[PDB]
Amino acid sequence: QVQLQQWGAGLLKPSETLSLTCAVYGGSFSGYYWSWIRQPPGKGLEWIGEINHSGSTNYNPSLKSRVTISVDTSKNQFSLKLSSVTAADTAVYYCARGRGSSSSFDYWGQGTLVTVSSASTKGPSVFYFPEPVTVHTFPAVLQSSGLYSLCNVNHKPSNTKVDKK
Amino acid sequence: ETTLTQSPGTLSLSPGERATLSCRASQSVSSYYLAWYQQKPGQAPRLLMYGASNRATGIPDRFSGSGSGTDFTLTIARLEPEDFAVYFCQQYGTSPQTFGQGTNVEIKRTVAAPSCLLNNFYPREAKESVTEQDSKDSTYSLSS
Amino acid sequence: ELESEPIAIVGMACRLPGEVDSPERLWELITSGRDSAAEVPDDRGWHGNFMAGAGDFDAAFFGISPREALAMDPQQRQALETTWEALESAGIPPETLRGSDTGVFVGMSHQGYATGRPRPEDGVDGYLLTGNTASVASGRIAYVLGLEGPALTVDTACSSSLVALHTACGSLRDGDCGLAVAGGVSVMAGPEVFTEFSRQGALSPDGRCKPFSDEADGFGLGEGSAFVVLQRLSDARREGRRVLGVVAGSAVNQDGASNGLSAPSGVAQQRVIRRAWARAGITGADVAVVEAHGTGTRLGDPVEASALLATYGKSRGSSGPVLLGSVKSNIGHAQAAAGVAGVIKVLLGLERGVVPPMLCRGERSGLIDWSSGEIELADGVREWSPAADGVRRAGVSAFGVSGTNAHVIIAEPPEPEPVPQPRRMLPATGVVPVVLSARTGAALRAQAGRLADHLAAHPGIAPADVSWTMARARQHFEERAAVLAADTAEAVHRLRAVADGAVVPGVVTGSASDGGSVFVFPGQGAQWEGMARELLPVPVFAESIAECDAVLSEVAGFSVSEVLERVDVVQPVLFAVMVSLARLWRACGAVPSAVIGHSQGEIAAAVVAGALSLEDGMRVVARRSRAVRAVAGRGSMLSVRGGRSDVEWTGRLEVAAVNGPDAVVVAGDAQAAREFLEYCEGIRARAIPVDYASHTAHVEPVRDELVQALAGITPRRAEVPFFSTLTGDFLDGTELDAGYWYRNLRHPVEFHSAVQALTDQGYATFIEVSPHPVLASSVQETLDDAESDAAVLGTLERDAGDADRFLTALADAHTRGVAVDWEAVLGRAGLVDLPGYPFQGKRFWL
Amino acid sequence: ALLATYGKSRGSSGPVLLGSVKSNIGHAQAAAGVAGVIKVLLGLERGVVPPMLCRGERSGLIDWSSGEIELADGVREWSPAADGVRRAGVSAFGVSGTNAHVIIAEPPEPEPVPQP
Repeated sequence: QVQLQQWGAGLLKPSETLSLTCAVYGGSFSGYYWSWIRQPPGKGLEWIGEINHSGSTNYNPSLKSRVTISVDTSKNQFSLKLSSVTAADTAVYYCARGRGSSSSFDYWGQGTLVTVSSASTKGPSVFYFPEPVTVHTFPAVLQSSGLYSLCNVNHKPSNTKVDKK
Repeated sequence: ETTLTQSPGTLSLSPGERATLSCRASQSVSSYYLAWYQQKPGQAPRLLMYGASNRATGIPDRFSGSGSGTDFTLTIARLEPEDFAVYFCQQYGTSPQTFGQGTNVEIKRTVAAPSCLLNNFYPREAKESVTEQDSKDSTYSLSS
Repeated sequence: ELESEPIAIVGMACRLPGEVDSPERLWELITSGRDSAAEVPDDRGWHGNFMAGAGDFDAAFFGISPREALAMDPQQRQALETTWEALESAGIPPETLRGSDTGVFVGMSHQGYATGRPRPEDGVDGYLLTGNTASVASGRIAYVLGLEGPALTVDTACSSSLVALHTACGSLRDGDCGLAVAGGVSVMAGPEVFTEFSRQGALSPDGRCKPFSDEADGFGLGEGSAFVVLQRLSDARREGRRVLGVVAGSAVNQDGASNGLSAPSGVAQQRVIRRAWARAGITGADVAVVEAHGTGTRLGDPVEASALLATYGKSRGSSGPVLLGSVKSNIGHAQAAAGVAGVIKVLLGLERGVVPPMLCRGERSGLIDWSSGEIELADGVREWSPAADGVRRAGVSAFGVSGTNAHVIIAEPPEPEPVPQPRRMLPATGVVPVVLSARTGAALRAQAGRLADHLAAHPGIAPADVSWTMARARQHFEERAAVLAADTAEAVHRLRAVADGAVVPGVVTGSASDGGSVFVFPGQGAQWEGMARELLPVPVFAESIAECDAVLSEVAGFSVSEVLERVDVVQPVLFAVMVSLARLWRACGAVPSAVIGHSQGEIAAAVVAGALSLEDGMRVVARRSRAVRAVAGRGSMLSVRGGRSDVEWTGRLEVAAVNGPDAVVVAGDAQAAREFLEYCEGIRARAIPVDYASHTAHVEPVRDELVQALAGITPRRAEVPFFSTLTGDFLDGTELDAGYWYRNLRHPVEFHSAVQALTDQGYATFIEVSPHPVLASSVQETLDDAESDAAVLGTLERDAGDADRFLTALADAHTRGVAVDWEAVLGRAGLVDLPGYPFQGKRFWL
Repeated sequence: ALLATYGKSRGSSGPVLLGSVKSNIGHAQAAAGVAGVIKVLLGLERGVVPPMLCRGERSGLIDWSSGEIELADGVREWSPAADGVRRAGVSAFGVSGTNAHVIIAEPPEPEPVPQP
């Protein structure tokens, strides 16, 4: 059958360079148009670009100036590089199989959340960043400070566990 | 870039009802280059329609696609539980491939009350942080 | 939300003296500083400026009899050909206008055609009144083109064509039409107009207008045809037309009580100039060029110059002096066509960004106060200063001898909003098709010679533009030709090949036909390793291939299997390429009137016709082809050149297909075959690479089993008429059950029979929808037997599964009359100026 | 064409009256139209529908069956419309194929003004 797996650094600082790669399993990398599609939070999707097994590319003009996608035909893999990132680029990046140049997409990667911030990892105060905190638990929300605000609280990325009640 | 405006914002109905999802393009596009996707939450999009009207392999026959230049439509005959999701159109005829902003397809239930917390409530409309539509009560919960 | 919407000039055409037969030839004459003054022709029967082909008319093009053409006023005929040319300049195939609000406004007066008694021989009785009454000049255009907005003929003498423009602009602003042809025509048939002006002493002995010159000694009579296509600017931009200029404002008024009906009044001229500025919301400083009435009469020129002084001369402000000229200095006084001739002159200027020059002959008129220095004669080409707005503008003037005056402000067109361009099916290969059409073969040849001459004299022109223009901005007629070309120079060579009757690669010729197209799905041996791979960039195609991958695995575990064979793989893959190529033809506009198939082909054809879904169609060809690998070993097939009956030793081999008059398939026992084969080593027979024999009794083993496997399929009513090669006739798609699919594997394939029937029923074009031509040659032979003109076409070919081949197929399908949606194929390029329809005019002169 | 426009959807306004001044004066060709206009203006003055010299019986080629179009036989009442405004339509169809239709209406009431 056909299945897509993507990996890459999720958390980034501004002016840095996003780098994700996608691996195609079982499919025929040859003849299909391997593509990146991002989706800012809760918004509509936005097409980044595509590349075939030959190296022919095609980029969205809105990002061409700072995007590069590539194939390795002996690895069966293809990858996205996105320069000069910004908090605009915070999105769920998806790799997908295009049936032809700039076409419809049938098989899709699982999605990589890519968060561009400038906040060293702080830990929650229970009466936190990054945002994989666990405890009607509301979705987190970003303050102007840059820190999410939201019982066995457990902030993995800060080895914190207030476990207070 | 060609713009896709979906309609309505968030169509609410109940299982069994017929859901009609519409999509207006900023300019005419050949029917061969329009597509419809379903996106269950926190998953990837799943292709439903390609070329405006052609059902993707494995998609139940209740999903129907139609429409021409500017106005295209996706129609589900009988809303089954797993259909309640978000739907996106996609045009791929204009150089910049573009996508709809999306339409939600939520559960309709008898209006309840918010019981600063807003407890379990419906409709979600309210005057923060709200909770997704619950699985057994299909109500919401905001937190200002 | 309502005002004097700007009107746009989207096309223009003209026939003028000095051998001018197009706006571009007019530019040549003006920059050359040549004139057209010559002696009156003898062929009219009684010095001036005269049209090259005043009396030539391609009567047969418009379906007009030679007798009626002889009765038509040459002005009626020029107006009709020039209207056509103008719509071609606007890039509108005139058929698309049939039933349109399009309006017709023709400026014209009577010029003494058909004043004698009718030589009975000429037999013009019943045509002479209609060929020579003013209203018909405009009504006939609406009749011949099926136009249905207002059609008027207006006479205001020299201003006629600008008054017609002025009326069309109100018609458009008012909603009375949504497209308009406006212009004027004159042909001096008789000598009455020349004689009256001679008697008055109004004509120079030269025959030359010397406008604003000290040498001005009367005007030179001329003639011609000048027409523009008008459209509200909103509609123009929305339809993506090429706007040439815009009528920013225009005005009309009258001398009133001058000193003699013809006497000119400078005050009237001033007021009409100023109403135009008002309608256009400008002042004279915003206008760099004035294209004047400018007839070269000693007493009138100063009158015109004094009003320009009193209007354009004052408050010039920042704007430097106003440039002044008149196209009558090169072509004479074109009477009812004078105005729009002037308008086409300044539009040529706007194209090239310079001020069109005038034939200045001698010194300035001593009768004109040049002392302000604010008016300069346009002596040679000059800069066209934009206005303070950054908009170039001109003013055109026509002052008629019956006292009615017009003035028009022409402005450069606004910058178009950029729009996302549509995609071009088929990857780019540098090769572009360029299609030609005319109403006869001689006309077709002439079209090709002219396109080649234009492209040689005008290189750097983008082949994508010539391609788009000749496919999208021209009407397609009966006699056709098409030329594939990767660069301008290869176009010229192959267009000349059409022109001169040469057979050359990349060139195709054909007649377009009424009859339908039949999609032939062959199966057999259409496969070649790597086929149709170069079409996987095309979404229409790749998408079909992908969905085919989905349902094959679920029913056979297989897929593309062409990243880099045997009967139960090859048949499920040829099925997929054939329904994919079919969808590609579909999306390029080739819609099938009927489908027909050969053995397995019938399954792709049933899918292509809608009788079986893609799923059931895959399942039918997967479990029909798995079932054939179960009677492998003994059995084989052979082709036998030579017709059946003659080929019709028994109980081991039988006839299993009939493919044409000179081609049969025979099948049965393996050894038994080699027997027949090496027998014929002393007929051109050959064995098919097979390990079994179908359409024989060797298949009765898998019956019942197959019928069962395919018991879940759901035959549906077809959307496309499916012709059964088995039944030998049309067959409801419900009837395509497992039984039909077994009986298709067992009974013999009467394909020669079916092609004969479809030829009987009048189908015009057979398109073999396959990766390599398999049956095409047999079908072509069947048609030669029936002495038919039906055409046969392939899709892809071995060493030709590229887009360039499909492009070639599109080119030939279109040349035979298949409707290729060139918009969906060559996306949407720009309109380039190429020669018009090549009118094959004969002379008619009563 | 009159039946498919003036004959449809009249809804208790009575059949439209029909006539042609060419019955009294013939085809004035270029003046045929204003002639007809002057004829309906004559009528508007007097508040009656101007009559037509109808001869013989109504053409059998014509579907009179809805009873929605009636020949202006002699003088008739000019029913005003709900608006209260009396109107008429005038046609002139050219043999070059150009057509004109004009709605003539009754003049609106003059705004009264103190007299010199």
